[PDB]
This record gives sequence, C-alpha cells and structure tokens, in this order.
Amino acid sequence: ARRGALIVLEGVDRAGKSTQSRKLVEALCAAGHRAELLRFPERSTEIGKLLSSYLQKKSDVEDHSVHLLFSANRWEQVPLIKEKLSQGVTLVVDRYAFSGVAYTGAKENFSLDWCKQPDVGLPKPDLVLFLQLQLADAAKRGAFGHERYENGAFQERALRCFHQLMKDTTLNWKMVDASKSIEAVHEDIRVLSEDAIATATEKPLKELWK
Amino acid sequence: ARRGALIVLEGVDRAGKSTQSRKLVEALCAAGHRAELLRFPERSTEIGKLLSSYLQKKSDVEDHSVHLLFSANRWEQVPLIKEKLSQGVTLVVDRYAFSGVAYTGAKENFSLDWCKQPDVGLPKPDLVLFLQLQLADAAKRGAFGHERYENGAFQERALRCFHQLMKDTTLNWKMVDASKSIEAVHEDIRVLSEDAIATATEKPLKELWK
Ligand SMILES: Nc1ncnc2c1ncn2[C@@H]1O[C@H](COP(=O)(O)OP(=O)(O)O)[C@@H](O)[C@H]1O
Ligand SMILES: Nc1ncnc2c1ncn2[C@@H]1O[C@H](COP(=O)(O)OP(=O)(O)O)[C@@H](O)[C@H]1O
Ligand SMILES: Cc1cn([C@H]2C[C@H](O)[C@@H](COP(=O)(O)O)O2)c(=O)[nH]c1=O
Ligand SMILES: Cc1cn([C@H]2C[C@H](O)[C@@H](COP(=O)(O)O)O2)c(=O)[nH]c1=O
Ligand SMILES: [Mg+2]
Ligand SMILES: [Mg+2]
Ligand SMILES: [Mg+2]
Repeated sequence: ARRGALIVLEGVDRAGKSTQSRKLVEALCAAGHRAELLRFPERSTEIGKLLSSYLQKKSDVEDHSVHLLFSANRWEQVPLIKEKLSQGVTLVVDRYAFSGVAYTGAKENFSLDWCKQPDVGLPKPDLVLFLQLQLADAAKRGAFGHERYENGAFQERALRCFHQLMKDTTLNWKMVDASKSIEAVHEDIRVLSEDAIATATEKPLKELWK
Repeated sequence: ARRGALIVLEGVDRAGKSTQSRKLVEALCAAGHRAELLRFPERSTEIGKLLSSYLQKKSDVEDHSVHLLFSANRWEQVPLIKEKLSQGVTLVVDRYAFSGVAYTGAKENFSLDWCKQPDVGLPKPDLVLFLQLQLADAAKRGAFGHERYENGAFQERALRCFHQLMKDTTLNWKMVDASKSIEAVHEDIRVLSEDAIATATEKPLKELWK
C-alpha cells in the first residue's frame, strides 16, 4: 500500500498555521486524497489537559517537565500516525517537534540539543512548511491571546530558535510567504503538499533527528 | 550554608531499596543530621498518578511517552530538591534516573543514550548506592507483585542495563551487598552515607550526565 505523507505546518503565533492546516486538509480531500488533520499540542489526552492548563496559566509547570510533556504528547500519537500513514492517509499537522524545541528554546539555559532529544525518533515529516512572516505583520492580526508565550519577547526568541532549526538540511523545509492572503498562502501550500504526497509514496517513513 | 548530600538508592525489584531508604533517613536523623526521604516515581502528582495507573496496568501508555513522564516526574521535584539541599537537608532518594534508564532500556529498541537524555541536567547524586544481589535471591523475598515489570525476564533485562550504567565513572557509585540482613545492609549504607554527607559540603551540586 502506498503510504500517505506526513506534512507539518510550523511558524510563530498568528502565522496562519491553523487556518492553513484546515484549508489544506479540505482541499486535499476535495481533490480525492485521503487526508486528515492533527495538531500539537493534542489537548484532549490526559497529558494534553496538563499542557492546556499550563498554557492557559491555570497551572505552573516546571520548564523541563513541560518540555517533556509536550514531547510525550507527540509520542502518544505515534502509533496512530504510523498506522494512518501506512494505510495511505496523508496527515496535515498543525505544529510538531519544531515548535517544541523553538518554544522551550526561547527560555534561557535550554540548549537546542537538550530540547531536541525527547523527540528524537518521532516519525520524520515528509514536508515541513514554515509559514514565514515578520512578527510585526503577525502582530497586526488582532491582539495577542492570553496564553503563555503570547507576547512579543517570547515570540521573537522562539522565531530565532526556529531560524536555528532551519539549518537542519536533513529535513524537507519549505518557506511559505505567510504575509499574503489566506487564499494565496493556501494555494502555495497546496501545490507544495501535492508534490510531497506524490514523492512520499516512493520512500519509507524515516525517524526525526536520528 | 553547608549543603546536604543527594543520596540515591538503586537496584532491582526487592533489592531492599524502600526498606533501606526509610531506615537510612531514620538513622541519619537520630544522629543529628537533617535528612528527608524522597522516592521516584513520586506518585502523588498529576504525572505521578498517570505513572501509577500505568504501573498498576489500569492504563496502557506508549513506551516513549511513559519514559518521558518518568523523567518529567523527577524534573517537577527539582526546585524542591535544590532548595532542600541548599538549606542543608540531606535527601535520601528511593530510585532516580538510573531506574528510569534501566527499566525503559529493558524494552527493545530503546538505546541507553536516548533513555538518558531527558534526565540530562538533573541534580547529580553525591552517592549512588546500588543494592546488589542475585535476582534469584531477590526472588526468595516472597512473590512478585502485580505491577508492570514485576516478572523475571523484565528484571533480568533491567539489571543488565544497570550494569551498563555502572560503567559511568562520572558518578560516585557504591556497591552494597544487599543479600545480607536488613540491619547489616543498613549499617553498610549508613556508614557510606555519613562519609558522603561530610564530603558533599565541600563541592557544589553538579548536573547529571552533562
Ligand atoms: N493570511 C492571513 N492574513 C490575515 N489574517 C490571517 C491570515 N491567516 C490567518 N489570519 C488570521 O490571523 C489569525 C491567526 O490565524 P491562525 O490560522 O489561527 O494562526 P496560528 O494558528 O498560526 O496562530 C486569525 O484571526 C486568522 O483569521
Ligand atoms: N535484607 C533483606 N533480607 C530479606 N528480606 C528483605 C531484606 N530487605 C528487604 N526485605 C524484604 O523484601 C521485600 C522487598 O523489600 P523492599 O525494601 O520493599 O525492596 P524494594 O523497594 O527494592 O522493592 C520486603 O518484604 C522486605 O521486607
Ligand atoms: C507543539 C508545541 C507547542 N508549544 C506551544 C506553542 C504555542 O505557544 C502553544 C499553543 O499552540 P497553538 O498556538 O498551536 O494553539 O504551545 C510548545 O511550547 N511546545 C510544543 O511541543
Ligand atoms: C523511577 C522509575 C521507576 N521505574 C519503575 C521501576 C519499578 O518497576 C516501578 C515502581 O517503582 P518501585 O519499585 O520503586 O515501587 O517504576 C521506571 O520504569 N522508570 C523510572 O524513572
Ligand atoms: Mg493555531
Ligand atoms: Mg520499593
Ligand atoms: Mg547526544
């Protein structure tokens, strides 16, 4: 059976990830692909609830612990991800391990190396779209929410960490100009996704960062 | 202020860790030290409950996720551990990161390296007592419990992983002949502990595996 592709959308807050992930799944399904939507954090699980409470500031969680919970929250979906891909379903994922490293990396004394380790071995995305736009342009998209990390200084530090990660050529990173209109960004992402879905059927799923 | 020592007790199931940890705290306090008892997993926290449910077989947890939860369960106590040690309190800990690596390492496809990473940077123990005894002798101490890992094949594989870890000379590992009587084992551990408490006041707390 021809496997589905694992496509991840990354970027800072308000980059358009959730909008574009939803629209990409809709468009791929309308074009005859079997595509499904996933997101991280997956706030529905027991770990997910801990993470949601933390992000809402309803609880405080030690920084290393929360970093590990974010990773554990990905691992608990790995059996499902592998099964779906093997069944031929393409998975469009709103955030993945890259957000995990970039957001914890925005905290002092968290090396990129330590942050990556827990996620070493996850299913490696076939395509990582980075929805690029200036933080000042993202800032024009209404106001910051009230969750943790939703402030200018944290986003700036997370973006710099994403830039560091984009130096890993082991991954198929594709820059997307996320400053355009919702429909224009969508078309760019959809074309990239269709190419990746066709090529993913030619090579086995690999392991991230290993 | 003269810091307390961080003393960890490790070993296979039924090696006497919990008995000896309790008795060591009692004896140190009776000798005028400020010593407190800790254990991992710390089953009282939100993460701890997840871990307890898993160990009781009330739930299944993906292996990488549970490994990370075990580590997160240590990290969430790090601020407390650091504060207590700095206040001069010696902490006697029933299991730590070594058990975390040895038990997950008993599962195929879990490298020692990947298992160590989440715990890299925890407070480094001043003394790691390994309560050594043949698994066949441990087996004579009543019957195996009903929790996960409480069977001969898993314990054998975990012991082999502990042997691998004991090759790290970066740690002050001390072998204890845990086959002796409760009181004899206790005296050996108590003498080792008193020496370590005196020397811990001379050097700062370090970071594990880094
Ligand atoms: N291309 C775009 N131009 C303008 N506003 C946009 C664009 N894409 C999304 N938005 C709006 O910006 C906000 C953030 O979009 P969202 O998709 O939720 O981003 P993210 O998940 O990256 O935070 C929402 O109000 C959304 O409607
Ligand atoms: N030295 C010893 N000799 C014989 N039985 C022992 C000894 N130490 C502990 N035990 C008994 O063995 C069992 C396991 O001891 P415990 O301290 O709970 O070990 P652990 O925490 O390593 O599983 C308990 O019934 C305990 O009373
Ligand atoms: C997936 C993931 C998200 N995050 C953050 C990024 C966002 O600030 C936050 C909520 O995500 P969201 O913006 O997609 O709703 O979680 C981490 O800190 N680590 C992670 O592993
Ligand atoms: C601390 C720790 C324990 N364990 C295991 C060892 C025991 O089988 C189990 C319950 O511990 P206990 O024997 O000390 O009650 O948890 C792990 O698998 N990982 C860990 O990080
Ligand atoms: Mg979003
Ligand atoms: Mg015990
Ligand atoms: Mg390494």
